[PDB]
Amino acid sequence: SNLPHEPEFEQAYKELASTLENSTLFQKNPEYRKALAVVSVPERVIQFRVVWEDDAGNVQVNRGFRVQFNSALGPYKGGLRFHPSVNLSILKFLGFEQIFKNALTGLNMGGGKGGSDFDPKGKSDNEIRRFCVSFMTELCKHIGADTDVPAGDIGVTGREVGFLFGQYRKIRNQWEGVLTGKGGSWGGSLIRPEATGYGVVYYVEHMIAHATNGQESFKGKRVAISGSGNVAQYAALKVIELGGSVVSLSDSQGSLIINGEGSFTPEEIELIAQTKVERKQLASIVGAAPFSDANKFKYIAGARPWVHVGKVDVALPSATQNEISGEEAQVLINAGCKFIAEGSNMGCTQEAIDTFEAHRTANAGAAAIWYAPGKAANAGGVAVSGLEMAQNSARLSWTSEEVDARLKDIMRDCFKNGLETAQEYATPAEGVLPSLVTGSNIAGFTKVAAAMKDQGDWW
Amino acid sequence: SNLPHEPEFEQAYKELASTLENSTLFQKNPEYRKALAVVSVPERVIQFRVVWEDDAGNVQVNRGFRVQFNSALGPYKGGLRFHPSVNLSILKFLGFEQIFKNALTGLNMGGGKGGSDFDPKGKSDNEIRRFCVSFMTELCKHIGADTDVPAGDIGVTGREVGFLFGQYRKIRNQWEGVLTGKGGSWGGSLIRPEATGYGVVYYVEHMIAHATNGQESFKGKRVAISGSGNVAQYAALKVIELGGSVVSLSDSQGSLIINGEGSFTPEEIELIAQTKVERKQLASIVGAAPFSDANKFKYIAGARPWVHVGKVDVALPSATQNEISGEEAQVLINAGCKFIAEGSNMGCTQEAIDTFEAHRTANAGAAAIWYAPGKAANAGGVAVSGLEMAQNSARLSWTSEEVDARLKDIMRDCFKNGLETAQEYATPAEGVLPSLVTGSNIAGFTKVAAAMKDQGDWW
Amino acid sequence: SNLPHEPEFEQAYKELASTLENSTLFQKNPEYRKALAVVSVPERVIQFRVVWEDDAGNVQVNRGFRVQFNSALGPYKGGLRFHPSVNLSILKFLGFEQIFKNALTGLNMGGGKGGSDFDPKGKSDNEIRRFCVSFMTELCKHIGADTDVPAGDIGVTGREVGFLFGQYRKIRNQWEGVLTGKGGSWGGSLIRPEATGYGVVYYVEHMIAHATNGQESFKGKRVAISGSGNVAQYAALKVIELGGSVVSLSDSQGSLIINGEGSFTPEEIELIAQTKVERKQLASIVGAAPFSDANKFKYIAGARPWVHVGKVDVALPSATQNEISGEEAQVLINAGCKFIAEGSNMGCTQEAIDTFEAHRTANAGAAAIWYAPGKAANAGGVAVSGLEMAQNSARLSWTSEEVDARLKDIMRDCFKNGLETAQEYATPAEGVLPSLVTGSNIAGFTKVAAAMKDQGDWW
Ligand SMILES: NC(=O)C1=CN([C@@H]2O[C@H](COP(=O)(O)OP(=O)(O)OC[C@H]3O[C@@H](n4cnc5c(N)ncnc54)[C@H](OP(=O)(O)O)[C@@H]3O)[C@@H](O)[C@H]2O)C=CC1
Ligand SMILES: NC(=O)C1=CN([C@@H]2O[C@H](COP(=O)(O)OP(=O)(O)OC[C@H]3O[C@@H](n4cnc5c(N)ncnc54)[C@H](OP(=O)(O)O)[C@@H]3O)[C@@H](O)[C@H]2O)C=CC1
Ligand SMILES: NC(=O)C1=CN([C@@H]2O[C@H](COP(=O)(O)OP(=O)(O)OC[C@H]3O[C@@H](n4cnc5c(N)ncnc54)[C@H](OP(=O)(O)O)[C@@H]3O)[C@@H](O)[C@H]2O)C=CC1
Ligand SMILES: O=C(O)c1cccc(C(=O)O)c1
Ligand SMILES: O=C(O)c1cccc(C(=O)O)c1
Ligand SMILES: O=C(O)c1cccc(C(=O)O)c1
Repeated sequence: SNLPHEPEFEQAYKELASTLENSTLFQKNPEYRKALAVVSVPERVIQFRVVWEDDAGNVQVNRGFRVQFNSALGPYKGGLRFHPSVNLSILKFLGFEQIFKNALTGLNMGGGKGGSDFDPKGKSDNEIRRFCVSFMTELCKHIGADTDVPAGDIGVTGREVGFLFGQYRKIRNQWEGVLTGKGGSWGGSLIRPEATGYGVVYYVEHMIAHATNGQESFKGKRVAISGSGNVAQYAALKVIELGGSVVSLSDSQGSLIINGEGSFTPEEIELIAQTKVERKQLASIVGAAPFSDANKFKYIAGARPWVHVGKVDVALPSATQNEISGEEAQVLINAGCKFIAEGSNMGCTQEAIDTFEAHRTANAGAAAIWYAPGKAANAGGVAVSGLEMAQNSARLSWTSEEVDARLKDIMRDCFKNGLETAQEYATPAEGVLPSLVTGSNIAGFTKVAAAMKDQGDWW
Repeated sequence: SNLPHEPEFEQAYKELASTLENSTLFQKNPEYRKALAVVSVPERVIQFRVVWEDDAGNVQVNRGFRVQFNSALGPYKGGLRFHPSVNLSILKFLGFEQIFKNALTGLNMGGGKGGSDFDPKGKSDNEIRRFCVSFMTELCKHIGADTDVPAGDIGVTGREVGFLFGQYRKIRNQWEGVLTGKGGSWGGSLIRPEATGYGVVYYVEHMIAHATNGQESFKGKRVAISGSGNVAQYAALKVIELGGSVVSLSDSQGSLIINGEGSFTPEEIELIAQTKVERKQLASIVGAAPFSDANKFKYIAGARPWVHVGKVDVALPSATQNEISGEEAQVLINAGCKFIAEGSNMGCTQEAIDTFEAHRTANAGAAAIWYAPGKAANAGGVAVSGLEMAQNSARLSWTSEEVDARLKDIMRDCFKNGLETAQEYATPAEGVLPSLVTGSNIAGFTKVAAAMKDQGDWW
Repeated sequence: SNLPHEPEFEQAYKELASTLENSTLFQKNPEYRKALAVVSVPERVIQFRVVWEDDAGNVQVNRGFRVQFNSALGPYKGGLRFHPSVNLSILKFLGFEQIFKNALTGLNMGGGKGGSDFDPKGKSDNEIRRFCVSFMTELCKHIGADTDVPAGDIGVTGREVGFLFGQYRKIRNQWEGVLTGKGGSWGGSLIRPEATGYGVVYYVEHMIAHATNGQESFKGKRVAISGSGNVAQYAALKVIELGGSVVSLSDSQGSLIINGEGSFTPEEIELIAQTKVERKQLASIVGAAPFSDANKFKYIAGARPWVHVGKVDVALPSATQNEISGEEAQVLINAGCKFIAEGSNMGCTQEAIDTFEAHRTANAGAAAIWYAPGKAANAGGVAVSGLEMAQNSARLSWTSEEVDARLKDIMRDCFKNGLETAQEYATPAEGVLPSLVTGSNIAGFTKVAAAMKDQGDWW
């Protein structure tokens, strides 16, 4: 009767719900409508005040959150976002998505998300430390290795994970896998930094192989990426390793595009990584080598990369939600883009999704642009967090090769599940690619819904 | 301003600190001096009264301790010592060492140590049971499988571990890996009894192979060992298995030396083991066969074995701290000893260490006596305890061969790390052996210090 | 066998033990020797590292302690001392005393003591806040309204209690009487600030009334006080209210003596109170009015007040332990002092006590100087803390008059108990005053010892 407006959450919900309705799911099992009503209300939300001291001795106040959305498949799992936009609506969209993403990994992880409106930009490392100490002082009451296992989303790196982990141990007096994205000597997993970007690229490899009947791969393709943080960096590295070209990165202030044919180099990605560790903008490094080379790089203030990259074969938005508009989607199609996968959560606007999906239904086979939703394509991060949990519970670390192999198998299974599910419940016209968004949504949702029923959450 | 004098702890600290100062560590990273000040104050110490009833019905009072020194790398881990010398100073030296030893294993274990001034000698098994029951009644508030995992050091065998484990389960109502050194049917690990002695010998094998360019091994070498408990027994067995000769054992009342050329036999080690299970002295068994054979054995009351064994190639003090004096170190050098490794914690006096290290810097290659500190060489015990924890968390036991293989890999990695670290930070003159004490200390310390920084313990 | 030297604790123990031996206690009940051995080993001690951030952003490290000595009569109870001298020995002397003091109040409070070597002098309020936050972050694991209830001893005021209480609530998520000395709006008791000083004076009133057969009182008497903190301030105020003269106060840097006949005024005590709130020395206020008036005040740097006050009738050391030497005791006797009561814990050296007691046995009636130990005379503070606990458990505050009346009854009962106990177990020669130190010690000890036996601590 009197619920507040939560636009981001409503967007995520509406897209999921629409894909479920536009299938035979509720014809065969109309009772699953009850599951949808129940699943869409989070099990628990904690909000709390975070008072912390700045370097001048002043009192500062921020808001802390943890949404514990669903635990049918496992303990709550998902990142912490420290960004000035953060509110309950955003964290609910993220936590809702997380439920179904986690289901697609095949691991036992429920969905959650948290964070704060604290803005790490402009803060000293000391200020970030004090903030994390205050934040976890409250959060540690509500989380635990078999309860809720956070990690780092936007604004939360290994640095923040460390300060958070330290304070948890201090209060709780237990050394356990309560956070993932931990450091190598204190319970971290090899491949976790790489996991999301690598996984997105692994997933798109299956998309390319399927759409082109094994004729094409990333070798020789031009890939536009947005963001320049954890997901963007490692997606870029994997593309390069597979012989593809990375033709854009961006941040909140502008885009850094490759001028003509060519690619970001691993060395350049490393320099950008070090800049971002220091919480600096791409704009701050384009006045010196190598990024001042105007024949290789064009910095465009205030722009997203999509309309400025020219011809592209693959688009991997890897920054933030709603970062590909309807217009930009049409431009990418016109630029020859045949593959778009979300590194970022809810990276595409609804207008963009509708554009990509309309295009898929109008164009046979490899002529279609194929859209993969984040809950499928970006699941590598949380999957590898699941493996970090597994390693922590075994008290033994695995090799890079072991973790990467499992990650590859998970991304393959996720792709196949979404493809086959779409084929069965939302069968496309002959020659048309099945909807990976529809298939992924149905596959994630039904697994969760049935587990919920088994456990008496609904009946 | 008004801190008490803790001689053993101060000794351990001073030796660590000196080795760090005599390197390039603080030239490259002077901030690590802050880490040293923080790490050297234990996170937590619990002391408690232990009232227990003797077989006559009398009230008896002893003191109980658990030092929880550092948890950056994992839950607190280290043994319990029941010996009349026990006090906070001793347990702090042991727990401080434990931090860096544990770091060298590559497993996620923090450093701790505890115990009591209770003297098991002269007690009935019933008295030991009542004492352990009382002791754990308090200790169980402070320990746990993800918090602090004790085990048996001097005076604490599988018998005491059993009584302790029983009482923990009774109160806490959890069956978990809270202690290691457990029995085979109730969560123990194969190879744990053997682990420390085997590991010391494994480590020395790498020392011999490196110093002699693969030309020598334990085959044909004469090895003087002190103590006759868990570490000494299994070190002796491994030496014998590798074709070496064990020419001494000792206890608190005297030494039992091999008279001439020859060795303790596995059968004789077993008889000594059974004597020690009964808490009897070596002096009590030399009046009968086989130990009354004066052509094989000489019992020397009140003596350590070092000056009485004649020519020796390897010395493995395996009893207690400060059991090789400056004089005894010179005698071992004069007797041709080229390898000395601590089975016992802080087995060498500082005078001994200085003598061994001066000798190493004065003599090229295989001419030097090479000293390996306990934190490197005796780490096999705690390593295998880590694997017992891993097995308990998996709910499945491993084979003897699996545990032993991992132990071998751990001792190899520990040796290599200490060797290469010494080579990099405290580079010896050409032809001179790198300092394993310096390398081990730097390698353990930096790993802990950096994890502490990551977790906000210092900044 | 290998226990560390704890001089202050040994002093407290030896004096108690001597008074018990010099009585008929162990003739009638020799089994109580067993009780003494058990009671003298603390039930539990927690020590912990306290890392805190100074105003420059530097890491600082101090040591934290809580001695939980005895809980036969109630939850552990006693103050926190923040002073650079603090170590385990000091806190054990204090906690040991606390057991028997608490027993004499008639309330259900066990004995404990804690604190830190942190020195509040030279720190900002912000630094003190950060220190208290860090300190309680660990201490809150070990204390609670029905477990252990600390409060403020030397260096710990209502300010520090507030910061400590805040952090406890933050972590533990319980609002309860875990600390006493709390503020008026957040669970404090009327009369708690006044309690110790008032109580000392109340107790001495009974001493005067008894020794002089009701002929004298505080009216017209000259009272030398040491210290200028909580105990000294309110002892001074009560003396003034009863028509006595306060002729000295002191701090760690010197004494401020009344020059001739006259008294500190309540207004002057208030100014000194405000100076001490700011953590400043008496030396800093003698350069201005009213304390620059050399006809009223003499400031003597580096001196205790005892030899500089001339003729005095009552001495109330109210600063710290061992602050009246053997010499100073003889001087006070020579100055006509007939009443000495410890505001401070273990205020008198053993030499002083022996001097006062020898004098009592050599001089009949009112000719003797009468010594009252702190465990009797300074018990008003902890008694009123007991009433603060009672008020917190009732969820209702009492009036100033209610609390003060109970305090008066408690001090009367304590005096009577010590007097009558001395009369029964250590009967003085006819005309000689009974030993209040002996009587107080026996009365406190037997109550605790018998409760311990009832509860199975010894048998
Ligand atoms: N890390 C992981 O494992 C997972 C991440 N994701 C999602 O990937 C995306 C990126 O996360 P991640 O790389 O880890 O985060 P990072 O903080 O490391 O990087 C985020 C990047 O996106 C930019 N960005 C963030 N918010 C905005 C915004 N409101 N407007 C414009 N630009 C913005 C940032 O620019 P700037 O520096 O200027 O602010 C930065 O370049 C997110 O949507 C995240 O939820 C999905 C699955 C796993
Ligand atoms: N057990 C393990 O896994 C580990 C042990 N260590 C260290 O190895 C050493 C031996 O431990 P462990 O074998 O397990 O213990 P045990 O109790 O099984 O045996 C100890 C041996 O050393 C003698 N000993 C102990 N204390 C003294 C003392 N003050 N003076 C003279 N002799 C003494 C004992 O003689 P007696 O019987 O007469 O008292 C006994 O022979 C210790 O320093 C221990 O800390 C190091 C790493 C792992
Ligand atoms: N507060 C209470 O309710 C109780 C207190 N006590 C005892 O009363 C005595 C005073 O405590 P309290 O008034 O509360 O504490 P405060 O900190 O308020 O005042 C302590 C006074 O004693 C001085 N002082 C403290 N330590 C030393 C030292 N080593 N050497 C010289 N002077 C020193 C201080 O001088 P400066 O400022 O220069 O350091 C100050 O004037 C202590 O012995 C305490 O244990 C006994 C029963 C109850
Ligand atoms: O649980 C995680 O490791 C994690 C961290 C950051 C983002 C995500 C996500 O799936 O969006 C998960
Ligand atoms: O943790 C252990 O298993 C243990 C037991 C005895 C000694 C030691 C040690 O490293 O000294 C560890
Ligand atoms: O428990 C208390 O309130 C307290 C505070 C300060 C000192 C004392 C004491 O008895 O010495 C008690």
